Amino acid sequence: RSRSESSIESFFARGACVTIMTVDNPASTTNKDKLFAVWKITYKDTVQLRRKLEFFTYSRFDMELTFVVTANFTETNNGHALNQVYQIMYVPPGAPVPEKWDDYTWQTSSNPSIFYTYGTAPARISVPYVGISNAYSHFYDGFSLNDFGILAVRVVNDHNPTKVTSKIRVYLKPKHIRVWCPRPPRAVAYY
Amino acid sequence: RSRSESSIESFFARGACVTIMTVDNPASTTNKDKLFAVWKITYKDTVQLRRKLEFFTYSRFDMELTFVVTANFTETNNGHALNQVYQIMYVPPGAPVPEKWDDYTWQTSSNPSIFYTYGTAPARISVPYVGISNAYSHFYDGFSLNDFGILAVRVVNDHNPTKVTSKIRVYLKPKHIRVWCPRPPRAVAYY
Amino acid sequence: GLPVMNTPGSNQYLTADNFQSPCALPEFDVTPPIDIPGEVKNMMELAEIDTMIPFDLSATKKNTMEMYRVRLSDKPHTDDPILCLSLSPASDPRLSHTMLGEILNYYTHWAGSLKFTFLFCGSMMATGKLLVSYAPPGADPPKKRKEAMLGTHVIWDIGLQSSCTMVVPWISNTTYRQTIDTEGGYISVFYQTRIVVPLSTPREMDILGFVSACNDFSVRLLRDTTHI
Amino acid sequence: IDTEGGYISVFYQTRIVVPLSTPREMDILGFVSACNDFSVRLLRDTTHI
Amino acid sequence: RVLQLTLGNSTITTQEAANSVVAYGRWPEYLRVAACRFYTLDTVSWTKESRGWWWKLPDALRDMGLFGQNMYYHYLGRSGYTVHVQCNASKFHQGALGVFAVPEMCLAGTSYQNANPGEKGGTFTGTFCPVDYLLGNGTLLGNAFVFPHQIINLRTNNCATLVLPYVNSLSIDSMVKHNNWGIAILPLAPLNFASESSPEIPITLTIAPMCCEFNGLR
Amino acid sequence: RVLQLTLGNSTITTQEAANSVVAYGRWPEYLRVAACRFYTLDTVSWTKESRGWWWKLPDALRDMGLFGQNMYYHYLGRSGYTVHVQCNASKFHQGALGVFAVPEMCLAGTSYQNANPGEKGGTFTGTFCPVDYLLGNGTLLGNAFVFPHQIINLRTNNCATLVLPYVNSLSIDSMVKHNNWGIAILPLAPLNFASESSPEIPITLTIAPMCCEFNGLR
Repeated sequence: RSRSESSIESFFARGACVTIMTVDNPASTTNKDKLFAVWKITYKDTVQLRRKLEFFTYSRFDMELTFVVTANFTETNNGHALNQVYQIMYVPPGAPVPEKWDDYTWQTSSNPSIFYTYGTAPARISVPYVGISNAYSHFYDGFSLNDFGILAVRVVNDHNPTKVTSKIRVYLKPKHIRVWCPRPPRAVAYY
Repeated sequence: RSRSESSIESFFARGACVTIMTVDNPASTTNKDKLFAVWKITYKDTVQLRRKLEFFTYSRFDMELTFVVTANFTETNNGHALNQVYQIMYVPPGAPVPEKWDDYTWQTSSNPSIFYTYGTAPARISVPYVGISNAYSHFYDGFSLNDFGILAVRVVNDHNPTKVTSKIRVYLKPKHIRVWCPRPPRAVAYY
Repeated sequence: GLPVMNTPGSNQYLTADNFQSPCALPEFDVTPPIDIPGEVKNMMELAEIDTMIPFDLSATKKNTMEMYRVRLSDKPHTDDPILCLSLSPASDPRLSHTMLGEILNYYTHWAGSLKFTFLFCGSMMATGKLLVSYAPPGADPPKKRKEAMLGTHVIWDIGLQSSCTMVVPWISNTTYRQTIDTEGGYISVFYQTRIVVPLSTPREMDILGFVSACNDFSVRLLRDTTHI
Repeated sequence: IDTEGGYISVFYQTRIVVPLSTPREMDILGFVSACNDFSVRLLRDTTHI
Repeated sequence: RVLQLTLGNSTITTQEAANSVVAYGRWPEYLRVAACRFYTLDTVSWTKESRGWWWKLPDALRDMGLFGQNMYYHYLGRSGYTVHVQCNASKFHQGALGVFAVPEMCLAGTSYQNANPGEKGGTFTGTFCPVDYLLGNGTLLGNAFVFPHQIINLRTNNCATLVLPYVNSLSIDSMVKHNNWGIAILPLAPLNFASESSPEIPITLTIAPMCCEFNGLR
Repeated sequence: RVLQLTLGNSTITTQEAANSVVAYGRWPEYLRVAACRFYTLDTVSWTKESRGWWWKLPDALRDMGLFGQNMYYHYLGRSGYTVHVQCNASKFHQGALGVFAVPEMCLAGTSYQNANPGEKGGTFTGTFCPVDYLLGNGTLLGNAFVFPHQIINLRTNNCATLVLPYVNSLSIDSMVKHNNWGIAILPLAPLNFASESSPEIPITLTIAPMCCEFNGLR
């Protein structure tokens, strides 16, 4: 007998990808507003984590985010580019989100930012519990969802000759989980 | 109740960019005096740090400078260049500043210099309190501003075939802050 | 050597990181500090200071000396209030500009009690009664003196004491409110009695108004929105 | 997943007796639960779209 | 044994408080008077064709006496409850009910008057009205027995009791905006009865706030 | 009070062992394990027209599990029994049964398969099948209450119990050749019931050997 692997920590704290944020190099050819990528942290997209969390009503958890950046030249053209640096900015709840590539939010002291140098160990931060409430509500029978923050991403190098696309996989691992008030689990139907 | 995040240390000691110093590779084509970049350390440019410091009259703080170097080839041409090294020289107060790329200040024992190899961890130093006075004066009602120093930057490699532009972001984080004599904060108007 | 294993997060610069760092001037003897008067150890010490509320933010009054003065006059005894001040210290344009509001704009969350302090700046001779009411959050502000009296209030006597310090309580469902959007209460001042004056003394007095955080006040989650 | 494990099974020993015009069509419900000795291991999430 | 419970100006006749489930094992508790009485709702008739019923809490008591008055004239409040379901029938009826208390019972087929029936409560359906075997949200009703529940099986018992503590992400919250509990009474087994018996038996709910406390009065 | 008796891999729900007759006052006893469990026979339906039923012992259990296996694969054996007759009915049925245990119940209208019904048991008649009021042999059934017996009178009780010791002229004997006990269940009063009640109530027998012992195994 042993019930360790069916503990909440073991059942939940498992590195799961939750998004793939794509950003292009600031190439001066015809580039759109794809120069930066923004994703509001939410578990309602990945079915695995969501279906596991909706076993329970309330919750609390730190949130370890790992970032796996993978780039490649777009054109078959004789591509050359020095090592790119990526600004991975975490925007806490209630804070403003970037609108442009050169918005002020990328220079704000509040917003913590990682400067990942390409071709190195995957970047990582550990967001704490950022809830106004004393527990993340997965279901709320009231009138006026919970804010974890936003992740914005850009390339720092600016006047680049050759285009370079890059995908940032975000491996979210909830850590120090607590969950209350179990519920019936949803079918996989409406996901 | 808890007033930790409204402590002076938490309110001030936050990594904020204060400049973006651009330097070109010593290419022998037609390059101007852009071969090196010089910036006198001053908070009077970034509004965030300035507006936070001008809450208070006097001050003292160590100054942790981090340096994020990001380069790229300028020409669409088939660009090739071995890994560049950057000399990031801190010039203390009252010392002479570089005038030329090959000035003597880059060989002076006094001036501490970092030799950052491109594609590695961001460079960093920790300037101590370098004030003649026992406190940085933000407002001085007298007759004859405070000197923190200068940061100069160059590429060390010399006879390069292909041009390579490079931006050095300077992330200043004041550490061990003390502040005296609060004041009304300025509007954002005259900044 | 000691076998190590570089983990994820290596060679990243997190602007929130707190590590040791090599000193560029390690042989330099720092100028020692002195005991200057007025060391601030915390920002809330600046929000605990009674600063003056601008009540009249009209086109003319604003950005002058008149935007702070609330003028008591002699006119038909209308039940409407002299002033009604919403308790959105961050999301109220009047309290937003106070020192408290200037410190709250730097933060996301806050919690605690406020103390408002009205101050009669009229004559030593003039006498009368104002009624300083406090509608709690969720309540629609009082429109008549009666509605205000029935709730929480203070019958301030203009004749006896020249100030009136009403302290708001900390009522919120969360442990902390937001600095942006949704209620929070209303201070509001009515005439209980039209102000009496002796001889040709002016019948147009002024009351000032101050606000400050209390010792129980606290903020968290810094949010600088300063830019150009 | 896959192989046996047993069978619960319910038979009539006696056809159900009822008094007067009471309905002769009843219902039985059935519940299941792990016991205190139960345990699982080696997590395997097969959830996808 | 016939216990005659009392709360102020109100009295209830319970056969016995034998089967009395405490939701999640926690008894109601204040934060570490008169409104806390028995409010008995309008009965609902359980027929052969019934799919279920549901009320919210504290929405069900928004109009009842002081627990309604206070619940409006305050801004924040918390309260546990004691939902007593009495389903008095003869010995010649048969059936089963599942009384389920549901924290944050967010229903789905969504606009305040829609998800706030109040005193009368809503009803389920078998195909607005949420689905019976789903509880609105896609959710097999068998697994619904995870919730704090009790089975009223007419052959053995005809009343259940549910003690509900205050369950919310917050210590205290606005009762007008946001319900905490949702009671759903669904027939596990259908009603059936002898030849010309009373063809629709009544279900009565008696709600009793416990540790009702509010701030701040206007 | 509801006792839930158990014997190995078998469980029985007795309302109460209140009326439990011990035949001739002697409890079963060995001579001075697994086979000794509850073997419940196929129920028989008691109608208005019934005359009676009868089983022998150990013949009734010749095919049941180990008490059949051993009873054949040995040569000599002895065994007491615990015949539990359950005659579950409503409160709107009426009647009486006489359960009589009969030592050496030699029946008469006589050829082994004839006097050895086995599991299903035989039946009496009122005029093969032996006569009900005679028990086959010319014998007034009233005087049949000399035998170790018990009355199942539905108005007061609906189950009887009979503990039967080993009764034979010999210490131990061949169970295949020679029965020791004979159970006969006869309606003293006829069945009757309200209008459209279940018109034939079931009688169930649960036989449990006690002090089952055999020699010598082949």
